Amino acid sequence: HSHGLFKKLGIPGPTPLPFLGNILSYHKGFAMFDMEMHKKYGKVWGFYDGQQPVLAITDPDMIKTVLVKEAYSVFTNRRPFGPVGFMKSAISIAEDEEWKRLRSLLSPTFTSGKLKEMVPIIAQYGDVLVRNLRREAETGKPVTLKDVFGAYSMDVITSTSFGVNIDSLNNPQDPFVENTKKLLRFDFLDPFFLSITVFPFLIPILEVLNITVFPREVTNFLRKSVKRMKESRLEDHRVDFLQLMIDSQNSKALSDLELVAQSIIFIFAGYETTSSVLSFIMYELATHPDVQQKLQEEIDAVLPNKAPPTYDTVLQMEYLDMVVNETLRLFPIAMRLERVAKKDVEINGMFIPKGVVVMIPSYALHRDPKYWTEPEKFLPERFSKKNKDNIDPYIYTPFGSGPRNCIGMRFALMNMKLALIRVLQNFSFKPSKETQIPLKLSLGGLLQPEKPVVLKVESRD
Amino acid sequence: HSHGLFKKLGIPGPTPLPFLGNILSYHKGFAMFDMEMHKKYGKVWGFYDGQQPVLAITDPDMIKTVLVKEAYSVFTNRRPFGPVGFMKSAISIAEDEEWKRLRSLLSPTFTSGKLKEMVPIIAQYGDVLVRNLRREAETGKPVTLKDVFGAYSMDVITSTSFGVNIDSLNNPQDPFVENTKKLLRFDFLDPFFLSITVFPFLIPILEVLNITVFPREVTNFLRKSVKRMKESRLEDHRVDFLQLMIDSQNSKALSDLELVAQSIIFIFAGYETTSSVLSFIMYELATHPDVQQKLQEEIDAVLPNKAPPTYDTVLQMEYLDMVVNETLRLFPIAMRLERVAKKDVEINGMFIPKGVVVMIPSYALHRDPKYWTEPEKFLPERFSKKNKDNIDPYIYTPFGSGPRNCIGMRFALMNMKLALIRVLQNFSFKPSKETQIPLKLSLGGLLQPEKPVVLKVESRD
Ligand code: HEM
Ligand code: HEM
Ligand SMILES: CC(C)C[C@H]1C(=O)N2CCC[C@H]2[C@]2(O)O[C@](NC(=O)[C@@H]3C=C4c5cccc6[nH]c(Br)c(c56)C[C@H]4N(C)C3)(C(C)C)C(=O)N12
Ligand SMILES: CC(C)C[C@H]1C(=O)N2CCC[C@H]2[C@]2(O)O[C@](NC(=O)[C@@H]3C=C4c5cccc6[nH]c(Br)c(c56)C[C@H]4N(C)C3)(C(C)C)C(=O)N12
Repeated sequence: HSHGLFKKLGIPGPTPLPFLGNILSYHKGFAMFDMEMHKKYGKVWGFYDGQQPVLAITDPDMIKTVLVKEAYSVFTNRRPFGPVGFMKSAISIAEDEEWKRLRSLLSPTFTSGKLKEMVPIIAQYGDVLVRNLRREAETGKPVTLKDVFGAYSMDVITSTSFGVNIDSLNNPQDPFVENTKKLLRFDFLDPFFLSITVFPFLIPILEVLNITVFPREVTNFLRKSVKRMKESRLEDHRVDFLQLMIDSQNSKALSDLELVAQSIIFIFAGYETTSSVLSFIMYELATHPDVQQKLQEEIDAVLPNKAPPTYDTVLQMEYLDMVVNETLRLFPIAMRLERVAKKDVEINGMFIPKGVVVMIPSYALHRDPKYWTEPEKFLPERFSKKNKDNIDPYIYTPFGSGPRNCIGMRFALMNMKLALIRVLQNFSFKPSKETQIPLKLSLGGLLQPEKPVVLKVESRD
Repeated sequence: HSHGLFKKLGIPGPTPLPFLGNILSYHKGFAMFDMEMHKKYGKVWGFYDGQQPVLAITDPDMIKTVLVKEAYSVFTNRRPFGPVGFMKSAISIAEDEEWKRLRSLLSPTFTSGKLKEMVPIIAQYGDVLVRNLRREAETGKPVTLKDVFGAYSMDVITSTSFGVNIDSLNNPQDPFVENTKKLLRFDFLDPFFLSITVFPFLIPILEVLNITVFPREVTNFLRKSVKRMKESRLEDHRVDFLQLMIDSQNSKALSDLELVAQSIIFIFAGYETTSSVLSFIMYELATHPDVQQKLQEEIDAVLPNKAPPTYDTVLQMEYLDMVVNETLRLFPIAMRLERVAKKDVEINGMFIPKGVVVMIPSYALHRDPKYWTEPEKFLPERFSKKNKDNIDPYIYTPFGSGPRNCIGMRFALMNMKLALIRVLQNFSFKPSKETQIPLKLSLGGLLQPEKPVVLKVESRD
């Protein structure tokens, strides 16, 4: 009955099927689906994830109304996502007043003073990463980036969050390593999540039985592990997220269960994200020696003879920033952004009923010919001081936008840049024979390459 | 995963869809679906009602193996049908040893001695039907057959079962009339039954909450009504099903709840069936004056000057029997017959795994060009002594076949014939302007005409 909504409002889209709505259209993944629909329906289309109506918008003004203008009043929350348990209190899952409160309590965590203080910790692991990478370089076997960057992502996360200093790559069997690395982003296209989309009525049944998409084993270890590194350990001032969160309950307020839910979500949100992007960047660099050479030239020029990177020097590297940005354009890992209309609204011309998920298809927008010349091409120059004025911040949205944008944006940029600097100071990266060209994306619900990125690593003396 | 079954066995059929299986193919009803599939897959095809695999067979030998040969050992039961409650003990729904026991206890009910004893009761209402029909005839407004035959069906059922003598047509507000006539055959194509097919896992949930497809209001009235006409009434020897059922517990055995479940199922099975067929017969007769004239000539010849029909005279009317049979050929109301394989089996060449519903598509078989010359044509002669040897009893199956065939077959034939005799002794039937020609069947899950049959009635003096 909800399947006549877009018909009633006179909005075009793919004709839904009883029960399934439009989900069979996901056979080629989210990105493709969004590309095809944009191409054939233009600026706005409507579709159904089961019985849930989703309105895709592509108009920059419209997008700002949703993400910025009407955030607090109408578009405050993401779609509710499944059986969730105690993780319901995680910032990214929280709603309305719960969210606003957690956002407030957690903002001061990601400030530049706190961030500049985090530099010497996250640098210590630029060194470890080099060390590991060279061990593969002088033995000379084509490297798997996700493995080495994955290892790197975790090391910085553990240490910056809790202070659990561990070489995850060489310690694969470490109890903290086994738990955390299980925490991977959800494929909303897998069988179980498709079942939840078609039968959302089953969610409360799952919630009552303490079933939750976050593996109970993982969340338990940490649940009572954080308990040790507060009461058994830190009960006596260190530089990490946990402290910044401990002292914050020490004046609002923050319960014990909430605090762990945030610690978990910083990993789940932070871990695969940082390493997928760092892996995509290297791919482009390896397939574009000119851009790599030039980046290495900017790095040696700024930090001569392998000087260590600092907060101020990172911000000073223009081409570095251009390369990170162009990569995010091609591979914005979120693919889509989403808000639910709490109430009925009329955004710039069109009426949107309560409960409709309004979706911004970031990937299709990033690769749109009507905003981007040769948008399949990797062209850092797009982002140079001269060109980067012709870039709409609501067409280009790798970190979302508005009050509910990526909270860890600054931290993530900084982290990746530091990783990239140390690595490029010591090594060059070249295509192996197993390297797939062009790169192919997983037809799954995740923006990742269909085969893992394998690259040849060579020292620079 | 069950959707690769027919692929694995190398059996052809329509490719199923995730979850839905093949149910969208029912958009034109059961009969059409079965016709199309036969035409395009030949002798055997496989399809999925949701996740339930159904094997259609059309080979007469094969059909006899299922319906007759392997009934007791392998093909004992129909598919389980939904939330059912106390009606689980109704003969037509019962399984294995429960069924075999009820079949036994109820066989002696439908014998010809009992049946010949039922004649004077069921005749009393041939008279009532004439009386009502004439009231419409001399006022001269085109009659709706279902209404008058419906009324007739019930009158004979109530009286033959319980002894509740009521002119249902002129007593539409009678408390026994309002209850019973709500009891109509299930449309397995309506929304609720489609939901149960796609989510059969919900059935036990429904059963626990005492939800049941037989309306609780209806089943309750009778439940405690039968209680009155046993203890308050018959506790003191009459000719009816109830008695035949009362004395049978008076020697195996029969519980109180069972007895009512059978009383209900004789109505639900008997009521719409008798009147749908009686309505289809009149349609053919009205659209074929030659056949009507001839039938009336056989009736006057056997029962001169309006003599009342008897058991022996009914059996004596060949053309009558030919007309009833030809109509059932065109409109076998069951459309399909079904058995579930209790275990794995290998019927004459092909292997059939446990749980597969094996289905005989009676309607398509009745209208098959390879067994029937001009099978769309209404040609009683098909069934004359000379031709009726060329008729396979497993191609032609209006009352099913084997140990689980229609238990009320003899009673139903007799009842319809008596109705037809009295009616044709007094009246002729002619097409109105609202009469649709040719007749169109409901695209629903029931074999009924898309518009109700309206015919002009005229006295014969
Ligand atoms: C390349 C790396 C990263 C990318 C591309 C990324 C991207 C995004 C995007 C697109 C959103 C959606 C915001 C919206 O709805 O508009 C988001 C939200 C979020 N990100 Fe990130 N992110 C990254 C790294 C991180 C890290 C390292 C953290 C934690 C330290 C983090 C924590 C979050 C949180 C908590 C939210 C939800 C904020 C809220 O709803 O209140 N992210 N991110
Ligand atoms: C024109 C009228 C009727 C037709 C065409 C008809 C047809 C059928 C058919 C095709 C079956 C399926 C048997 C099988 O699976 O092979 C059946 C079963 C049955 N019929 Fe009828 N029927 C009619 C009237 C009646 C009446 C009047 C009664 C009750 C007095 C009745 C009671 C039953 C019962 C109880 C079964 C199930 C037997 C069992 O499973 O043990 N039917 N009928
Ligand atoms: C999933 C939550 C718990 C994690 C949170 C987070 O903390 N992240 C930070 C970096 C990445 C980001 C996140 O994973 O990615 C985010 N979003 C998602 O993962 C979106 C959420 C979806 C979803 C949730 C529940 C039921 C569903 N049925 C279907 Br079909 C989908 C779906 C599609 C799916 N879309 C397209 C992606 C944003 C960037 C938009 C998100 O909210 N993330
Ligand atoms: C339904 C039961 C309780 C009544 C019993 C009966 O007592 N009848 C006597 C005369 C008619 C006959 C009956 O109604 O008709 C019978 N059969 C049916 O009504 C069949 C049963 C079906 C069914 C049951 C449960 C779930 C389902 N999902 C789907 Br898709 C279907 C379905 C299709 C449907 N088919 C094709 C018809 C026979 C003649 C075959 C039957 O068993 N009847």
